[PDB]
Amino acid sequence: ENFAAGCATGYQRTADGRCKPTF
Repeated sequence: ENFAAGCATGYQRTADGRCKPTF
C-alpha cells in the first residue's frame, strides 16, 4: 500500500486499490 485512503465518496479502494462502489 502506498496511499492509505480510498476512492470516490461513493467508492472505495479494494484489496488491489480498485475503485469499487461500496453499497
